[PDB]
Amino acid sequence: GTSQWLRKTVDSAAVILFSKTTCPYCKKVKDVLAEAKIKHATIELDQLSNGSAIQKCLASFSKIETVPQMFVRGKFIGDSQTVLKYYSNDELAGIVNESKYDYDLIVIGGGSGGLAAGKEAAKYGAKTAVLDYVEPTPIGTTWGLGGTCVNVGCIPKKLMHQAGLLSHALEDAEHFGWSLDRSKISHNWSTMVEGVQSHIGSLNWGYKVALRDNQVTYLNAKGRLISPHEVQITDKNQKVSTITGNKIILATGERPKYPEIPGAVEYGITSDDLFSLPYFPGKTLVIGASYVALECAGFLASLGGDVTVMVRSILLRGFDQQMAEKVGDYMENHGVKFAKLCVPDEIKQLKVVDTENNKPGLLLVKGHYTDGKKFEEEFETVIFAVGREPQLSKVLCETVGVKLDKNGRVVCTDDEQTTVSNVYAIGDINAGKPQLTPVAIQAGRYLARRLFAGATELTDYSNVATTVFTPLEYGACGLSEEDAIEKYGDKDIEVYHSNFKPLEWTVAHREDNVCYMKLVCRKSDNMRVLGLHVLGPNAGEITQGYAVAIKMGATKADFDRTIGIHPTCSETFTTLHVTKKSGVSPIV
Amino acid sequence: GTSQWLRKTVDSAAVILFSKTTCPYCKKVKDVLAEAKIKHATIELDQLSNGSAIQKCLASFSKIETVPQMFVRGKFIGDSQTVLKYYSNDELAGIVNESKYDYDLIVIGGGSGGLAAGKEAAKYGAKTAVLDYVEPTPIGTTWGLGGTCVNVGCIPKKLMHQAGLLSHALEDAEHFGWSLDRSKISHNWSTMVEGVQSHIGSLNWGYKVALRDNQVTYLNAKGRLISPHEVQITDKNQKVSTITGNKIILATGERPKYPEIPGAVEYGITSDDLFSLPYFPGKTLVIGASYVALECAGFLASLGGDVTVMVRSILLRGFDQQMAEKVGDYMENHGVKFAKLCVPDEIKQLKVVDTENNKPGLLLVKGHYTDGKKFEEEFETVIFAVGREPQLSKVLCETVGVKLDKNGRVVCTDDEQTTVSNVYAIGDINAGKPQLTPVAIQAGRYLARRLFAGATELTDYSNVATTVFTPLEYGACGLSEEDAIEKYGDKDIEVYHSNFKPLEWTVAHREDNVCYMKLVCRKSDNMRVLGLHVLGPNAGEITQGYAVAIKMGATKADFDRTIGIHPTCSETFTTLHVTKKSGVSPIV
Ligand SMILES: Cc1cc2nc3c(=O)[nH]c(=O)nc-3n(C[C@H](O)[C@H](O)[C@H](O)COP(=O)(O)OP(=O)(O)OC[C@H]3O[C@@H](n4cnc5c(N)ncnc54)[C@H](O)[C@@H]3O)c2cc1C
Ligand SMILES: Cc1cc2nc3c(=O)[nH]c(=O)nc-3n(C[C@H](O)[C@H](O)[C@H](O)COP(=O)(O)OP(=O)(O)OC[C@H]3O[C@@H](n4cnc5c(N)ncnc54)[C@H](O)[C@@H]3O)c2cc1C
Ligand SMILES: N[C@@H](CCC(=O)N[C@@H](CS)C(=O)NCC(=O)O)C(=O)O
Ligand SMILES: N[C@@H](CCC(=O)N[C@@H](CS)C(=O)NCC(=O)O)C(=O)O
Ligand SMILES: [Ca+2]
Ligand SMILES: [Ca+2]
Repeated sequence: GTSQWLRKTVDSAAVILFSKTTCPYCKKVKDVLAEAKIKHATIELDQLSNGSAIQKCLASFSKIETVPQMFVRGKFIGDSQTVLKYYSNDELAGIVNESKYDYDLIVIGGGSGGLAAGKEAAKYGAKTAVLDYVEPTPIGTTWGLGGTCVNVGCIPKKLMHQAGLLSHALEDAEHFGWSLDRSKISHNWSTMVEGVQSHIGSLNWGYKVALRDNQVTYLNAKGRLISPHEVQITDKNQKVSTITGNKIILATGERPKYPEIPGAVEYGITSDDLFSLPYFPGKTLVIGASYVALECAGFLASLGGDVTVMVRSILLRGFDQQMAEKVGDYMENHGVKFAKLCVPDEIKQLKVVDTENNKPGLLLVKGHYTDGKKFEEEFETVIFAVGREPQLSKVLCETVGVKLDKNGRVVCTDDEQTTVSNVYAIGDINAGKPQLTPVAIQAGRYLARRLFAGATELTDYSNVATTVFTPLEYGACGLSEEDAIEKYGDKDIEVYHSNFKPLEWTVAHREDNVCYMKLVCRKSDNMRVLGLHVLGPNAGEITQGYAVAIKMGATKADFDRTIGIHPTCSETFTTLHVTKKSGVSPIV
Repeated sequence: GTSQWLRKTVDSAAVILFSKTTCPYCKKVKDVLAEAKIKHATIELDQLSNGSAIQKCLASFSKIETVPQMFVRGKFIGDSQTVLKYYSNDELAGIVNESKYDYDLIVIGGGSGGLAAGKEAAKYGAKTAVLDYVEPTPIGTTWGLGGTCVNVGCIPKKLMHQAGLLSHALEDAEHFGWSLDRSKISHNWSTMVEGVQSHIGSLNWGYKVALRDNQVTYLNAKGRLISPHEVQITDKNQKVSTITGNKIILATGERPKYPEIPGAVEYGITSDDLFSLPYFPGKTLVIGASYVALECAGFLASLGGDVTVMVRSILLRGFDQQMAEKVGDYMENHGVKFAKLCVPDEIKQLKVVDTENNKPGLLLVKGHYTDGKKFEEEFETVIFAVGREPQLSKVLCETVGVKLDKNGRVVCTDDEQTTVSNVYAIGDINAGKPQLTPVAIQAGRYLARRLFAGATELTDYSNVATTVFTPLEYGACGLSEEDAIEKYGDKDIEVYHSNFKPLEWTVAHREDNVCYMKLVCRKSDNMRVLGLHVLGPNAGEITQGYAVAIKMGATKADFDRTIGIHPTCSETFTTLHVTKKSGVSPIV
């Protein structure tokens, strides 16, 4: 596979140097390029097992087998004397700049995946442009560079989650000896939002500075792929232009869905609006049962809010359903109200948002339960969390030939390639892939390395760990119990489980036998860990390390041999013994 | 090794049944034993690869090769018909009770290791006694069942640590929008102590109930091994008696050291006294630089205390010294004062503890710095944390023949056996072993299984993860950087590292570039992870999962391929790229 690898690498790399760590002529070229401020990829052949074979294969491209060999956009440009010739004649800058296209890479979308791909490509001398545009929500909310996670996703969600957790810290404080009057303590929504938004602002600015420092052209513009290599751009002044690029990365993400009911778009809000909302939501209805719905409902209740969640059928569809029930039970026990087996019919406005006192309006929500009984209740705020959708009709001309699935997501190969061979898709729009920030980032970085630095490594989308940041957090890595049983049969599945209690909860008088963990294992494969699940505080911190072990093919024996750290919650994974089949209670 | 294994198993097991899962005669015996309330170990031969060989070998003990075969204390007692014969004749209870000794196992020490070993042995029908006695501290402090971790160690330490962390949660709360008057908030030491001690009380009681429920004889008595099988006991009424046991487990732990200076024993306190201290310590001097010293100094400062730490030479000797410096730097930056290169000479009393108002006394501490300058300062409380020591002269007669090392710890084989073959040592007194609670527990449980259930599994003492619960926590698994370099040479070591910042610290306006992590790797062994180190909040929760991966022989590649969970602190381990040799700054 050496010949195939080199053919691909030479064809795709923007500026690449084939080198050896011990060669003085290679160092001379490296020093020249560094002085000339020419960024490039470097392949050290003496550090590869097939390095000798690569040298021989290079002759098919350069007619020489020696090092160094420099290539620019598919063409051999010279050995050490030749590169220094260009340098001494003021020709080098022009040569390493010659291109058929404006850019080696155009990234459409300045979110998690797009920024990661763009920055990484620039490192290897790919002339890169990143396009980002945020179409305003129906009520007019917009934000800066960084995409969903930075502005209206993971970052503000976790910060508001923390504000909520601090409510319970205030309660715990008394039991640990702290003297305070909780009856005189209140939360100010707008002060929290201002703090959150100040941090988001530093991230917006941070990414702009990063792109500048990486010599990436940032355009705050709407991009449209009109042919394989042509991107139509519309700027802030509505001026339309066309730029060209060799490789294109589609990383445009998704936006919240709205139910097709009267009043939904006019009066409801989504997560897009919530995180910069100038007024306190007040009495809130969340319509939906996604992790987004439950996370938002969760922190609103902890901030003292009157919160109701309207659930069509089940919670967290796709997630382990035992764990999902436990997540919901905790929320219900702590004041989140659930309108079960219930759907909305219409939203009517009873009061407009006060824009000078920053107070919410009032809405009438009409719906019905499956039993036929009517739902009719007043809420100050209605939040829709009924899923998210790609919007590639706004990004992609149909004549380009990029294939989309029934859901409107891009059908990709295992190296992120679309049906148009120079066009790639990463992040939430990549059909079938886990829709998470670190996945988008890994995909973008690994892709950029393959395109421009001769890397071979593909992104591994299997056993990607997750955490739902509900009031009691839920971390998971691998298969749900039901999926493992479906795949391998009940007779081949063993489940080890236990309740636990954080030491911190003892003095604080919190619940016994609520925090919970399980390992789903395959009996015939040396008790291989197929799935890990934990409900408890800091579940993300607990889960992460185990994801490495699971990647390596951890068995129950590996967990058993490892010694716990005491006192922690995570140590409970090291001493599990109660099986579900035994019928023994998991209580402690 | 089948013959050797069976010989050992038959010789050592108290009550054991050799069985097959498919055999109806085996089920009959199991049902008889369960009805008769006879606990026993069971070996299912059809579940072992060498099961057929074991059947043949059993004939050397029983003259039969069939299942079931029941053994009591080294003797074949019968097949299925024979066991049922004993049962129908009211003979079975007497037979399974026949013994040369009072107990199959006597555990001296009712702490982490001892309780774990005792409870586990009883499960397999070993007649077990657990002895525990707490010799009072010089000022008279004593406590209940459960040992060091439960009463004067991990448990109260972490709870007071949490009380300290809640101080900073109160600060963070304001930035997250919570309205409170911090100028009117104070901490009450005694209220905290009462809460902590209430939980310790439930653990004391919990362990007593557990021993009762496992049919373990608990004696609140001082034990002394006077011969291999004879233990002299002294009860609360000073009455002296002798009990006999087949196997003996020494699990007597350690107690705090005092420096040999005037006033030390009379006026100073240790961790033994601190966790139930009826008065607030007030202005405090901690003498020592162990994890105990720094943990205690740490939480006292967070509870608003005026705290000084006297350090002879370095912090956390034995731990990674870069990490140790970072731990100390954080503490110093947050108000813990350090008296560096300083030793104490004498403690003089200036005021006696007020026993009715629960207020501290006052002490004058005189010392000297290495530069010759005098140390003279008044403190309300002086705490010694200058190490811990075994006290086996109080437990062990010299004529028994149990070998101790220069430090007074028991020299053991890799299966915890002392130089007296029926006598074993576990926990802190086992020479050379990591002195941690889960280690003692694993050792005790695994030993009990080997002795009484035919297990082969040894305790793995390598790469045992740790966490120091200082104000900023420090988690580690594996080798320090300096130890890795010493072992393999600097040229074979690569260190990947990064600063990070908890998302929670952003809005709270806490430090950039203080939290830190590194992976110490071996270049020639596919970048094998030799050591993992993390400074940051919840470092124990972060570290634990990775300890499984390290046990399995994780490489840098395994970390790289694993996807992060966002937003967490732990995810930073999945994207490390900056090496120490490159000289690139780890700042973010
Ligand atoms: C409320 C919420 C909470 C979440 N929490 C987590 C979490 O805790 N952990 C986690 O891992 N994931 C979380 N996620 C998911 C995570 O946000 C996404 O997986 C990630 O942001 C996807 O990044 P992306 O690069 O694919 O697209 P995005 O981050 O959405 O970026 C795409 C960008 O491209 C822009 N764009 C669209 N069309 C064009 C165009 N025509 N021209 C130019 N620009 C365009 C978009 O406006 C956007 O700025 C959360 C999501 C939500 C909604
Ligand atoms: C302040 C402090 C904090 C710590 N924090 C942690 C931590 O966070 N995590 C961690 O893993 N480890 C921690 N440790 C260490 C941990 O406590 C010990 O490793 C563990 O308790 C050792 O248990 P053990 O069974 O060996 O002995 P112990 O728990 O000490 O139990 C021995 C018992 O035997 C009794 N005894 C002694 N002599 C006799 C006799 N002659 N007859 C009858 N009984 C006798 C003793 O009084 C004691 O009750 C901490 C230790 C200290 C001091
Ligand atoms: N004339 C060549 C010099 C090539 C050369 O002398 N390089 C040596 C390494 S120092 C080489 O490639 N030798 C053969 C090999 O390494 O296999 C140039 O200017 O680049
Ligand atoms: N007489 C024996 C019965 C032994 C017997 O029939 N057991 C069968 C299993 S059901 C057996 O050991 N067969 C030989 C084997 O399993 O290898 C007893 O009372 O224990
Ligand atoms: Ca274990
Ligand atoms: Ca990774």
